[PDB]
Amino acid sequence: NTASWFTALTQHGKEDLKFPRGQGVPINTNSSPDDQIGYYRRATRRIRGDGKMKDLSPRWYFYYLGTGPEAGLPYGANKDGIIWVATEGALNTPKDHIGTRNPANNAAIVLQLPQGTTLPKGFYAE
Repeated sequence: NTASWFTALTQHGKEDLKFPRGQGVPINTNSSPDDQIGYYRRATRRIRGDGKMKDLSPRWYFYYLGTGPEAGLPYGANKDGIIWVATEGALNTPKDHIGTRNPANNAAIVLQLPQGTTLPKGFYAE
């Protein structure tokens, strides 16, 4: 069982997450500037109060390029529930040296965005 290195973003609006070009990569003091490139993947949740199934707010998790459930997708590839972010100067190389997080070893890093970053409407961290 693998996981994202960071906590999720919650979606309250009716559109997909989209960061302006050059923003969206969470801060990680253990990574290099060459690493600040990846994708958010959407995870959906449904529960059952007696109206059968109820759709909860979808969450978005960040994975470095070349890692995670879509490790094989190249940067920019079009797929539902996958959005791409990168900081300027980051290399378009797989980040296999960072990999994914094993929850049995490390807790998730609190997702913090760089200074002056704008989240889309309805999106909130934790």
